[PDB]
Amino acid sequence: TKCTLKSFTVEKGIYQTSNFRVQPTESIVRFPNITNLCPFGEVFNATRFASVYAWNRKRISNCVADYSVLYNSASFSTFKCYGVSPTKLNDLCFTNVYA
Amino acid sequence: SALGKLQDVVNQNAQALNTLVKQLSSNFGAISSVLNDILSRLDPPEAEV
Amino acid sequence: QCVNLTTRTQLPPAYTNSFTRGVYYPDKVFRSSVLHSTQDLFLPFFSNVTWFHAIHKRFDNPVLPFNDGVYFASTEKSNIIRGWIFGTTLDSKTQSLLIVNNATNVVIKVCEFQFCNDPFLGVYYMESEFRVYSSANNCTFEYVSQPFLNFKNLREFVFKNIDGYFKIYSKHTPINLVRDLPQGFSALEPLVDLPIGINITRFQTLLALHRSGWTAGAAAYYVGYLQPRTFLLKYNENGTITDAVDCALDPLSE
Amino acid sequence: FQPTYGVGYQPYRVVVLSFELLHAPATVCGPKKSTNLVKNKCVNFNFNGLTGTGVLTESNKKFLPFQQFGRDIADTTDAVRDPQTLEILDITPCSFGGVSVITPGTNTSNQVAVLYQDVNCTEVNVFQTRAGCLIGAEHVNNSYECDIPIGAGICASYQSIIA
Ligand SMILES: *[C@@H]1O[C@H](CO)[C@@H](O[C@@H]2O[C@H](CO)[C@@H](O)[C@H](O)[C@H]2NC(C)=O)[C@H](O)[C@H]1NC(C)=O
Ligand SMILES: *[C@@H]1O[C@H](CO)[C@@H](O)[C@H](O)[C@H]1NC(C)=O
Ligand SMILES: *[C@@H]1O[C@H](CO)[C@@H](O)[C@H](O)[C@H]1NC(C)=O
Ligand SMILES: *[C@@H]1O[C@H](CO)[C@@H](O)[C@H](O)[C@H]1NC(C)=O
Ligand SMILES: *[C@@H]1O[C@H](CO)[C@@H](O)[C@H](O)[C@H]1NC(C)=O
Ligand SMILES: *[C@@H]1O[C@H](CO)[C@@H](O)[C@H](O)[C@H]1NC(C)=O
Ligand SMILES: *[C@@H]1O[C@H](CO)[C@@H](O)[C@H](O)[C@H]1NC(C)=O
Ligand SMILES: *[C@@H]1O[C@H](CO)[C@@H](O)[C@H](O)[C@H]1NC(C)=O
Repeated sequence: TKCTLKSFTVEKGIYQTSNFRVQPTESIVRFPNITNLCPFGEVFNATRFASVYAWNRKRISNCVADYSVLYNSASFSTFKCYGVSPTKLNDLCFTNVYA
Repeated sequence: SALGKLQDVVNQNAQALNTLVKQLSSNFGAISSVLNDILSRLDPPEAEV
Repeated sequence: QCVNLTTRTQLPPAYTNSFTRGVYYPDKVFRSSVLHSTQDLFLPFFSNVTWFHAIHKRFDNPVLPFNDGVYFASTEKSNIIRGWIFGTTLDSKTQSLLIVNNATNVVIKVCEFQFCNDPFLGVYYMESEFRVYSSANNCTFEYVSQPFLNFKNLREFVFKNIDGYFKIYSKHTPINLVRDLPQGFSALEPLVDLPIGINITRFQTLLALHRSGWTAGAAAYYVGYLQPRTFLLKYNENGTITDAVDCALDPLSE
Repeated sequence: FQPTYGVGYQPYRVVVLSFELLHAPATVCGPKKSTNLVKNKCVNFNFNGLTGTGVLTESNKKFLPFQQFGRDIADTTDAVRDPQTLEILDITPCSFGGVSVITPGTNTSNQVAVLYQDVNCTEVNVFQTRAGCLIGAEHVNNSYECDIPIGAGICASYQSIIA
């Protein structure tokens, strides 16, 4: 109060000095259920793959893709990404994915 | 309409407060009226503008 | 397969009054006991809505411009109207949207169809006649969904195509009026928000034949166009739109 | 492709994923973490891209099944639907108010009392008034003439500081 009124002596009364803004405790992020997942099992775990002169191309749209399971799978001998990152792949939304 | 003189004062105060809160939804020429959208969408040199 | 239908009777399309129909929920926001003003693509009150018939010999399937948005009203019994066709040139040069509801399931496709000049469905008296397109080359989108569907049903739809998002607002109303649109209020709930991202300037609805030549079942539909305007919407204690005001209709509503 | 081949001649299945952004609405994106939901606390909420800070309590507003958000007259989101469990939550804003100091003259005494305006006493000689929570003043049942005004019929005086 002495600092607010710029005086070392304060008269009798009520003096508004500051504000009590409660600080947020936690952070809660809520999103809908993960449903209609992409058919990565239809591409990767296919019984017979195509030959390279007649390579199969599969159009992927309208689905949510977990690339973290693909990266965390140790069975892949080579996983090179040239313009993205796995965290970026989890955080970039793309119109078309061609397998 | 017997007590219209008090009701005009109450309505003017409520309308002034309502317009004051409605002014927060205007961007005033900025890209958005939300500060968090500007802090999440832009670097600080343009965000300060 | 395509078939020209050559037993039509020449007649101009009719016109009638919209009354207070064509209203839909502008957003996904609950509002309770308040009045909210919105500037959206709306159908004007008491507007000139175009009337097409299917009666026996009238079989109305013309191809209409989409404009900025379409209100489709259907005074329907026994489910003659099955779907719609949207696009710009309606051939394989451009890309077109197809909406159908056949006897089983609701199919939404975005392909380059080579459409017939007269596409239709057909029910034999069982449904056994499908003449919509002759080819489908480059399909970029598929979506399979739930069944949407004296005249006994009023089916009101609003189609918008804004920012690549195709909004279908729908409402089903039990009616018992014989000929024209009922006079009343019914807000259209949003049904499907559809991510297509294509240009749409012209549309055409799909009817179904009855075979026993062909016979057109008794149905009637209405086409209106949306314009950007403001409505003042009233929201009750349950959050349901019960009344609306067209601000540009007359000075009293202004 | 015999099984006795050396590495470099063994068959390798290769999948190449090509990602692209066009002049179209983008729809393939990674899953978004949905943490546990807490109530009756002042938290930073993020409901389907709608961010903010508020206490999330249980709501009596019965939403229509298509509606997700809720606004008052002054266009502030006061209601929300949880996307995980189809339930309705009210957002009350986090507790705020003025902090006022009630004192006599410094010639008289250095004792002070603190008024937290519009603040409940359980979340800040503690007495709950309609003007706010008053800390440092002993509430008495006797009535005197108003010396220092607090508000809502409450006044403070020095005799210790009484309210
Ligand atoms: C049904 O009628 C339409 C219109 O007369 C036919 O469309 C014509 O098709 C011929 C085929 O060579 C074209 O040369 C014309 O330019 C088309 N005219 C129009 C206005 O599109 C359609 O082919 C007919 N259907 C069948 C099965 O014959
Ligand atoms: C393929 O099979 C492996 C082997 O068990 C399994 O772990 C995985 O979930 C399957 N799907 C994909 C997409 O890798
Ligand atoms: C509707 O338009 C037609 C011509 O397009 C016209 O003959 C008719 O009078 C119009 N009705 C009204 C109410 O304007
Ligand atoms: C959409 O189609 C119309 C008519 O076909 C054309 O004039 C317009 O330029 C097109 N717009 C785009 C973005 O392709
Ligand atoms: C309805 O159309 C879908 C998509 O073409 C098809 O799979 C289904 O068999 C059709 N139903 C009937 C009864 O033909
Ligand atoms: C569309 O189809 C035609 C003919 O099938 C083909 O030549 C063309 O490359 C296709 N375009 C796209 C973008 O798929
Ligand atoms: C609101 O819903 C209640 C049921 O809880 C109903 O009794 C009331 O009639 C509804 N309001 C209107 C205006 O119909
Ligand atoms: C999502 O998962 C929750 C988990 O309890 C479940 O209750 C709910 O039915 C699921 N679906 C939707 C659409 O919320």
